[PDB]
Amino acid sequence: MNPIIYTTLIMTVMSGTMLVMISSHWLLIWIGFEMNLLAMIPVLMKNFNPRATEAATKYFLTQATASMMLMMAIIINLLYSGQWTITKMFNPVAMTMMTMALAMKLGLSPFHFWVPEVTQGISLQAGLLLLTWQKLAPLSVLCQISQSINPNLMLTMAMLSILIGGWGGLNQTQLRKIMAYSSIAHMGWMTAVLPYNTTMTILNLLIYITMTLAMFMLLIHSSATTTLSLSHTWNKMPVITSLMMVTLLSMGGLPPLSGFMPKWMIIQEMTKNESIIMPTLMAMTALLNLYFYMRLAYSSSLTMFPSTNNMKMKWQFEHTKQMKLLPTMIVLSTLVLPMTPALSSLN
Amino acid sequence: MPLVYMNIIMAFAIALAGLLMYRSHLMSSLLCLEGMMLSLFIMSTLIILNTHFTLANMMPIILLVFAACEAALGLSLLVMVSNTYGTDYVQNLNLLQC
Amino acid sequence: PPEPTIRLQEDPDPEDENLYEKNPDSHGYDKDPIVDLWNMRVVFFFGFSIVLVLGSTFVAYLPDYRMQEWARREAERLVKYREANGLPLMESNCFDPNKIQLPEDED
Amino acid sequence: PHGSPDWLKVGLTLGTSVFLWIYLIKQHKEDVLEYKRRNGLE
Amino acid sequence: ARQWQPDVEWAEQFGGAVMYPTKETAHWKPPPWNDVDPPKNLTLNFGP
Amino acid sequence: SSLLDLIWLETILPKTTSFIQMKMSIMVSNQKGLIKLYFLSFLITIMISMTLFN
Amino acid sequence: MLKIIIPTTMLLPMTWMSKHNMIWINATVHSLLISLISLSLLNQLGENSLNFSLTFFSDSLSAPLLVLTTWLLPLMLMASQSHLSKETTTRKKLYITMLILLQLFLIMTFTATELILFYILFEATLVPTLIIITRWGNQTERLNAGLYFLFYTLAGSLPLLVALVYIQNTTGSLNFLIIHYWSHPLSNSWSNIFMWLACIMAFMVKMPLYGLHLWLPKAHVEAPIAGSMVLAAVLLKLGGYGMMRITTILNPLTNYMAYPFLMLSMWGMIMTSSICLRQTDLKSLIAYSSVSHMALVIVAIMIQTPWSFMGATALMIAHGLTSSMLFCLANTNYERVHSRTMILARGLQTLLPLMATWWLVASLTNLALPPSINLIGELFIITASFSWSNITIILMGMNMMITALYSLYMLITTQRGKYTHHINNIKPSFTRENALMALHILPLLLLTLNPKMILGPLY
Amino acid sequence: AKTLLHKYSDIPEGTECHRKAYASTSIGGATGLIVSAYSIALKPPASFLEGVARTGRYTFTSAAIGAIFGLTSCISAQVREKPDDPLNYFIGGCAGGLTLGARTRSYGIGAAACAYMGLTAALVKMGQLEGWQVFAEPKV
Amino acid sequence: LQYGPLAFVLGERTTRKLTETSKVITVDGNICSGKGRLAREIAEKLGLRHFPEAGIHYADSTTGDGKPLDVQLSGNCSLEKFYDDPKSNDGNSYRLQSWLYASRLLQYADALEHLLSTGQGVVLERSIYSDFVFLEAMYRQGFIRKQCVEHYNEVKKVTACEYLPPHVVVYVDVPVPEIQSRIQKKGNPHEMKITAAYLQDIENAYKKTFLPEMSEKCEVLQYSAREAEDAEKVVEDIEYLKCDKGPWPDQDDRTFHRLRMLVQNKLEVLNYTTIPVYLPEITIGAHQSDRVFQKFTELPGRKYSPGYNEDVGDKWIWLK
Ligand SMILES: CCCCCCCCCCCCCCCCC[C@@H](O)O[C@H](CO[C@H](O)CCCCCCCCCCCCCCC)COP(=O)(O)OCC[N+](C)(C)C
Ligand SMILES: CCCCCCCCCCCCCCCCC[C@@H](O)O[C@H](CO[C@H](O)CCCCCCCCCCCCCCC)COP(=O)(O)OCC[N+](C)(C)C
Ligand SMILES: CCCCCCCC/C=C\CCCCCCCC(=O)O[C@H](COC(=O)CCCCCCC/C=C/CCCCCCCC)COP(=O)(O)OCCN
Ligand SMILES: Nc1ncnc2c1ncn2[C@@H]1O[C@H](COP(=O)(O)OP(=O)(O)O)[C@@H](O)[C@H]1O
Repeated sequence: MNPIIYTTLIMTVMSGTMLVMISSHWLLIWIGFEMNLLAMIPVLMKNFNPRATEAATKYFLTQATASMMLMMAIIINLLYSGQWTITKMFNPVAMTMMTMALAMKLGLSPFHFWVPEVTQGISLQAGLLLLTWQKLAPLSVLCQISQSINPNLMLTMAMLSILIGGWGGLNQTQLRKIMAYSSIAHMGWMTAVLPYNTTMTILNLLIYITMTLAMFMLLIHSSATTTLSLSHTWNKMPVITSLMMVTLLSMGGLPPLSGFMPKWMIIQEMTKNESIIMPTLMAMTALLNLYFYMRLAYSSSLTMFPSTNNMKMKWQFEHTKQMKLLPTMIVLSTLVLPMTPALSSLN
Repeated sequence: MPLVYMNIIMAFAIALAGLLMYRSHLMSSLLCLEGMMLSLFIMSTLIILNTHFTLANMMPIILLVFAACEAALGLSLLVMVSNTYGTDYVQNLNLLQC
Repeated sequence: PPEPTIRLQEDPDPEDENLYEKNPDSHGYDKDPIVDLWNMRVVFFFGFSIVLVLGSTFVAYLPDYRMQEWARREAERLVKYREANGLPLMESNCFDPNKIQLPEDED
Repeated sequence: PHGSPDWLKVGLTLGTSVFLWIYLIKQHKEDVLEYKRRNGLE
Repeated sequence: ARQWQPDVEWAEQFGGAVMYPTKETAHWKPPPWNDVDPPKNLTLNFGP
Repeated sequence: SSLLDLIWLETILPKTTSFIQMKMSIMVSNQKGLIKLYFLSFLITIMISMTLFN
Repeated sequence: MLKIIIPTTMLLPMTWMSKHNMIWINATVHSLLISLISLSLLNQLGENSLNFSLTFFSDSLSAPLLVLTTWLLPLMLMASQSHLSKETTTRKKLYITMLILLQLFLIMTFTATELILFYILFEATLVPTLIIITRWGNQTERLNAGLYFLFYTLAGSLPLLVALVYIQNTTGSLNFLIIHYWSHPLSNSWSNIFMWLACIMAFMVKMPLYGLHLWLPKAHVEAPIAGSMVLAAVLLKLGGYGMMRITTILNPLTNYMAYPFLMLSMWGMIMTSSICLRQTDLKSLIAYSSVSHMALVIVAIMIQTPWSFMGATALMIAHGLTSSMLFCLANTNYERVHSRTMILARGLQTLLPLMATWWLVASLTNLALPPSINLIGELFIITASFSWSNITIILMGMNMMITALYSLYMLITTQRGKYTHHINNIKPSFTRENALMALHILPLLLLTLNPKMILGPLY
Repeated sequence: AKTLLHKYSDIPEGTECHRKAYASTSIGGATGLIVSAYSIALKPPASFLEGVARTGRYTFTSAAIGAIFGLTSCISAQVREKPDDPLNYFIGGCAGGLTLGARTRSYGIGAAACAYMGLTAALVKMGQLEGWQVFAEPKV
Repeated sequence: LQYGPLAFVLGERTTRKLTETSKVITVDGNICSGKGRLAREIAEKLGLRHFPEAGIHYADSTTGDGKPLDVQLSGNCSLEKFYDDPKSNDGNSYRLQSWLYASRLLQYADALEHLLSTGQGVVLERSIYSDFVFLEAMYRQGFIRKQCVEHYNEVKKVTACEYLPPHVVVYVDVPVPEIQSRIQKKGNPHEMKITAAYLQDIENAYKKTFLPEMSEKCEVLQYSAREAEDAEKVVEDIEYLKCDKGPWPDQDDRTFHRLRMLVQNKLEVLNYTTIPVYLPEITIGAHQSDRVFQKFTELPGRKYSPGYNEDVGDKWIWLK
């Protein structure tokens, strides 16, 4: 599309998210969600093809259903108490409806089915935007009402999301579906600490956003969407493969990388609340995410796959466009463990 | 909470279930979504009028406008899908899979 | 079946290279004789001459921070004192019973 | 391609670095003095 | 005398639509290299 | 050497773990991509949450 | 403690700014110098410890391990100089970087005043070893070996993090000094039993305990020579050091908790020693011998007596040195034959007499011939186990006899008999290999003159 | 809901074998019905009749598992005269596991079931005894 | 200011640069035809820019210095070996075909970039279109296998679905006996070995599979050897025809912006030429790939970016 139109649509998406984040009236939060949904579709459908159209219509259906459920929860809350402010929910039924709507917006299990297909359909830039920016508003809404959530339902869907992501990432060869399942697992990790501490949720969100930005920018730099296509990256730009391997190790939670910070802090916080079994199961399940990260690293950088003859022309050319902040994102997603006590800033 | 509110909530639940069934015909999915927003409009209007909360007489109008805009967006998406496949059948959207 | 029976264009497996053939007195460190000889010299010197000898001598002459002869002298003076005064050497109780307040059972 | 050292960008980068360093040092000195004034050390 | 590196037969394990192929997923095909699938004027008779 | 080490110890932890995880991965990821079944499951899930958590 | 840490960190820029043909010389010289600095730490007191700061301390249990870790790097560089000849300068620098990072992680692990820092570094050691195994490995099973090595360790050590955070939430501290001074008994409870298991299993899996030792043969056989050296010498002792540090809070629960592990180790030393008798690979045989020795060390730690602890420390040091030397000898044979099979190259004493002398000395030291420190640790642990129960002597004697049997079997099969006729590429042994063996073997016979340096804090 | 849990838990461990067996059967039937609902939703095999056959098979299998577990555990607790002992739950749980193996007609799943259900039942009994929480409330 | 979204936003519109003269033109002829002379003549009379036919080392002439690189570092194939042994066991024929197709794709992208950036038209020899005639002839003669042509078809579809076809295609028609006589007169010993069946298959492919397909979306001028000698009539036919059937009139400023972003960034142009499909003729082992890439990195001005090579003589490196 026209660059002016694209910039306006991106600004509208961001302004809808900010409207959700800064408003204190439930109707304004709903309006922000509607504005974000309205401006999101052309971004996903920027490169016109049947796959993008199918992904866009699936995303539209899911988000419209979630918004309708959220509106119903708001109306029930208003019925049982003449309040519009985002505070304690005031009703057991209203809270359940709202939690399911926000889980559907976030993609938490069992409402995860749309994320892998929407990510596969859209391009890598739309996938980056969808998996990074489209998590801020629902998570902020969940944080604002964290004192109302029933811990059983939140913990159940969090553990389900972790298990589903771990199991579903094992079966994928497409990189975008791998990233989608990783996002589902990380969402499950994020929502398992909302009943106890929202600062841990925000810290995990920041770390995951940095890691996902680094990974998607690396994937865009080496234009590969399949495992075998990424297996050709060493023959042209081995530094990109080495950085990608380090980032993958970080995303698996291996210390002393940055990705070890959120799991460590969440486990410690959950143990402070006399919860022992769930962190153990969560780490055991994150082992699966680490396994398929290791498989990707094996196929990418730790071994050398066969190449083709036509790579000799690619050897002669350099990337016309260089993405700013890629170096900063890699460093932030790799080497910030010693700066852990900085989380007291209420990030 | 009297019986009229229960009837409207039952209508909303029926519309949501009908949306979640998907026999076929994505147009029926859009119809179920619009039935849901209509039920929301009715029940919110009843709540607002019963309690004499003057300033929320705006809100049903805003809800209607936004939901109709979403309806137009969904109709455009359905038209594009139909032009791609020749029909609005749900089962034709199987290119992307888990 | 006109296939070439070749899976791909691959370099042949190279034959291992003897360091002695192109350079006798090879020392097995490097293919360049000068860098090889200096690597041998630095390894031999800094290991055997420096560490293995000087550090061994340093460890041999470490001062007694573990306090062995001090314990010997303390034990000698205590046994001299106790034998002379009729005290029965070592005492069974490590702490004097006067300073322990046992809890009365009254069972 | 064929490019000379872009003196405009180099000048802006060096100026930004120097300005940031001087502002940081001034901020630190002001913080130290104002801390001392509040707690009555010096 | 040479370090082993993956060959075509090894690399073909990761070329399918999904890992661990099954009977049900045996017919699945990878998506096209570019994410574009093939696409695969009325007449009016104004008589008397 | 063989019976214990190369067979049964290998069967107990690693092979069993790999088999179970692969089977669960196959079960989870074997979805045809039809929104019919997905939203039917969503309806089933929504009903369960309402009646089992309150 | 920073006087050791900072030079090890400066090893990295020195390596990366070195000339293309001067990386090995500079790395070896500065690693040897760093090792000399480490020697000062050995001076130890009979009192508490060498508490340098709030972050790091040294002890007579940590000092020999630190000295061995610092001493191992020049030997690993010497061993790796050969097979990396046809490698690009950047990749050789990356290999040296991996070795330096592993040394730094081990050095910070062994001091580690606080337990979460110990866990963080104890897990940080996992990455460079994995990269070394799965990148510079010859065979195609290196990937599976690395997967086994990673996942066994992580499955073992993930509950340890939960146990540690729970312990800090309850007690309030994880500093080892406060933990030791404020220790309290553990009541016989199911929760305490599972806490004991979570505290113990992470170190058990890395010993390796019998039945959980599957990863070790794969990782040792598929690793390059430097990786095998470090894995056999230092990485196995991390579990023993952790158990020695953590068994202070597990009392009196350990008295009955130890039985399953004691039985497993006592029978598994016999099992692995017997496995060594029927082995067609040198590296696998050496790995299984390592498993037997570490099982006996597990027995020593579980008995939890002063003689047990002294013997365990001495045996850890001696086994590290001996296993490193044996792996180096096997690699020298492999780089000539490229087979890694015992029965192929035979009668090498006729062709390489001095290397045969090195083989004999290494086998005698592995056989625990007196007055080597190997037998010092072996005998102390045997006496402690006999005091624990007089019936252990049967298993200990069986293990000793089988150990001598397979050690001399390995010596005789490769060094004696008639040379293989069709093998004609067996060149004279280089000065580098001979110096490597000498620098492996001389410290053992020098340490047997001052055994108190390796007998630990309970001496 | 939690009604089935209350009906099962209110019975003493060493008494009323039939009541415990019936409660376990009800819980197993509910679990099997939920699993069947998910299986039907995610995978419509061929038709209505084959689907209801699948539902009945799953429900009967789960109910039999629960009934065997409850009966065996309660009889073990009664006969051994040592209530509040996880060994009884171990034995009953993998009696249920062995019945699963028999229903599926393969020995390997039966042995794996005895292992992984006896340990699970013993863990649940231990958690009841020591008061472990799976879904902890936010204390701090 | 390199072209991008900002340039399009502020001033850069390439529709104003079109002056009815752009008219990308492609000339096609059988081996040893007079098309090269004819194409060159058209470029000079119309004021357009001539593009010599892309060979093995076309990409070498556009990067770094114009000097070609070694054969093992660029192309890994030779036409002389194809002429001598068309059925070579090392799969040289299909490697040659694929490398030539990739070179033609790069040249077409360069020509499109020049036309969209300056407005001056270009004249091309055999382009990505009609490059399949050599593939068809080689397959019919048994020089290549069927999997090779399947791979060629896949790559050709995925690559050529993103560009505009030429406005005018000019064909010079020469009989096979006459062109064989021209080959004999040429004097090249390797070219002497071309059989008549190969030329006949080439010729059959051009008329049968290329002329009607370009007749449906372009404008065709079938010319013979005699009437192609005078370029005045060719040029007159060029101006007389008006293009109104192709996709070019349907384009606008936004499509031109997209195409201009596509033609630059040649790494995106050549993206799908290295798809991970393993045919023995073109797949290369890991060890050979590593060795050849390390040799390529050791080329004088190829280790770093073009402006960051001190060995060439680039100065002020520490401030660029
Ligand atoms: C080859 C043919 C023969 C030629 C050689 C002939 C000569 C034979 C001599 C060789 C051995 C014969 C035995 C003679 C022993 C006398 C020396 C002995 O007395 O010194 C020992 C001293 O030796 C050292 O203590 C031990 C050596 C240090 C070992 C450290 C290793 C060096 C660092 C290398 C890296 C470390 C790797 C392993 C990590 C732990 C013990 O002394 P000690 O009774 O106690 O007190 C010393 C004197 N005081 C009282 C003033 C304090
Ligand atoms: C596979 C290769 C080796 C891996 C490592 C294996 C080592 C792990 C083994 C764990 C050690 C033992 C665990 C618990 C020991 C406590 C003693 C207890 O088991 O004995 C009796 C316990 O009785 C019964 O055993 C109850 C438990 C029955 C359920 C346990 C399952 C039995 C076999 C499971 C083995 C599976 C191991 C591998 C897991 C994957 C004592 O009766 P009681 O006085 O009442 O209980 C005393 C404890 N109190 C005081 C806290 C109450
Ligand atoms: C090589 C693979 C080995 C893998 C490790 C195997 C053993 C793992 C150890 C058990 C896992 C959980 C560790 C417990 C974490 C420490 C916390 C703790 O001790 O507190 C206990 C918590 O104890 C538990 O909750 C334990 C529950 C166990 C659930 C997880 C089961 C995992 C598998 C258990 C069986 C296998 C264990 C041995 C394996 C043998 C080797 C394979 C008390 O909790 P509170 O409620 O606060 O206090 C009680 C008073 N109100
Ligand atoms: N698809 C192809 N395959 C192999 N060789 C080709 C192909 N296309 C062109 N060539 C070679 O490129 C050379 C130049 O083409 P040609 O038109 O015959 O000569 P000229 O450029 O002098 O007119 C010729 O030797 C021809 O064989």
